[PDB]
Amino acid sequence: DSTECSNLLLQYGSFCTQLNRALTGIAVEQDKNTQEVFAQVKQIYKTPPIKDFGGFNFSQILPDPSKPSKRSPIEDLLFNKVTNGLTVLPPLLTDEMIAQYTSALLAGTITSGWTFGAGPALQIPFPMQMAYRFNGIGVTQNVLYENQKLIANQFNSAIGKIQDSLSSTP
Amino acid sequence: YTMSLGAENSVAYSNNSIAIPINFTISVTTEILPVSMTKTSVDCTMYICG
Amino acid sequence: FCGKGYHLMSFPQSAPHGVVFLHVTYVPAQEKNFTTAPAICHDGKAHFPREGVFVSNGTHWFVTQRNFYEPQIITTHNTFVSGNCDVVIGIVNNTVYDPLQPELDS
Ligand SMILES: *[C@@H]1O[C@H](CO)[C@@H](O[C@@H]2O[C@H](CO)[C@@H](O)[C@H](O)[C@H]2NC(C)=O)[C@H](O)[C@H]1NC(C)=O
Ligand SMILES: *[C@@H]1O[C@H](CO)[C@@H](O[C@@H]2O[C@H](CO)[C@@H](O)[C@H](O)[C@H]2NC(C)=O)[C@H](O)[C@H]1NC(C)=O
Ligand SMILES: *[C@@H]1O[C@H](CO)[C@@H](O[C@@H]2O[C@H](CO)[C@@H](O)[C@H](O)[C@H]2NC(C)=O)[C@H](O)[C@H]1NC(C)=O
Ligand SMILES: *[C@@H]1O[C@H](CO)[C@@H](O[C@@H]2O[C@H](CO)[C@@H](O)[C@H](O)[C@H]2NC(C)=O)[C@H](O)[C@H]1NC(C)=O
Ligand SMILES: *[C@@H]1O[C@H](CO)[C@@H](O[C@@H]2O[C@H](CO)[C@@H](O)[C@H](O)[C@H]2NC(C)=O)[C@H](O)[C@H]1NC(C)=O
Ligand SMILES: *[C@@H]1O[C@H](CO)[C@@H](O)[C@H](O)[C@H]1NC(C)=O
Repeated sequence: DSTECSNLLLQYGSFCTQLNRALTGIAVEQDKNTQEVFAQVKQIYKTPPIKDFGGFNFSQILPDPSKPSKRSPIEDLLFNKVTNGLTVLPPLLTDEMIAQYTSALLAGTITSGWTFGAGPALQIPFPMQMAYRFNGIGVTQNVLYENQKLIANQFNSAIGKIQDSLSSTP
Repeated sequence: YTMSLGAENSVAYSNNSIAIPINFTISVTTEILPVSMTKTSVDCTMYICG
Repeated sequence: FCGKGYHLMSFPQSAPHGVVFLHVTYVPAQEKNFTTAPAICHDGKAHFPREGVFVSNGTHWFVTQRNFYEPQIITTHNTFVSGNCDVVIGIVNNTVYDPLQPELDS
């Protein structure tokens, strides 16, 4: 708050304007980065109330209604595991809205596959979508359909192992 | 106001229904990417000392 | 990477200190609901689509390409056979036409 110091600082010119402008550019750049990563859909997709996905369980990645933050158990675990002229500006997107964006992306990729990323969201059953993905990597649809229960069990086990691994590794 | 993330769109998911497009739109979009800057040279001796 | 939608082609345009890409993409439109099945049960055998998907408009079953509605008769060239009908969940009963059948029939 020294007037004399500011008067002497004005002898050095527009250094302070440059530093403020650079920090402002960084601060808007962080919001732009968050928009670029998470705000890639202009439609907020929602999952159906009945979670009938042909044996596939997405409870660990879908938002939990019981939590006030509306986060997934994995996202809740991730948030729990991360702990003189200076001001900290809040981010433009709050944590609940970022979680809502991830929820919309999850609902789009579960209910519509990749159709929502290229245009309107076209509904498709999740086993059929998985069969399409199997064809993408060069495996025939029959392999997915015949071993659908095994694939769903392996997927659920892997998702549970992911949650356990995140909870168990510092 | 509190910013709206987007319009709500509940996809009608069921275990035996698919949505098939009957038409298409040929969409042309623009993407602007900077490539170069203005090439500036500063004479250090002349800038500092003239 | 090259526009919103399924990328078809792109055109470069010069700009002051920059480039403008005109991305020509294919966007699906005017979608319609259809009843779908993973496989077709015929003669105790399971038929799966080679490149498309089985769709039903209510009474008849067809196979169509995934990105455009073009219903075609379920034959033996557009599908492949793997196993019986007892394993696939949600297989439906429908006839499968044979192109060779009128030839030996006549
Ligand atoms: C999907 O997975 C969740 C958890 O991964 C299952 O919830 C469990 O259900 C059993 C019995 O219903 C309980 O004993 C567990 O405590 C539950 N776990 C959790 C973390 O809540 C759920 O049943 C699975 N299936 C469906 C259809 O949601
Ligand atoms: C496919 O069918 C579903 C339900 O049979 C349609 O979903 C409904 O669409 C109307 C029109 O906007 C909504 O008012 C309803 O709330 C929707 N219901 C559900 C359960 O989502 C869907 O629009 C149909 N698809 C097409 C392309 O017509
Ligand atoms: C697919 O969409 C195109 C437009 O995107 C439709 O073409 C229009 O058809 C109407 C009547 O058939 C004409 O009045 C318009 O002038 C046409 N527009 C253009 C740009 O050609 C076309 O008919 C649609 N096809 C189907 C099968 O729905
Ligand atoms: C589903 O599609 C098939 C084929 O396009 C329809 O069958 C035809 O329906 C027309 C309309 O009356 C008849 O003139 C033809 O003779 C039918 N073809 C055959 C081979 O029977 C069928 O009607 C459609 N179903 C629905 C519910 O729209
Ligand atoms: C599809 O066709 C098969 C055989 O034509 C049906 O299987 C029969 O189902 C009845 C009733 O459950 C049994 O009594 C027969 O023994 C079955 N036969 C065989 C060879 O499995 C099947 O039910 C049909 N599915 C539908 C949806 O109509
Ligand atoms: C789809 O769900 C209905 C109940 O809503 C059930 O009767 C039917 O068998 C299911 N089909 C498949 C393929 O899971």
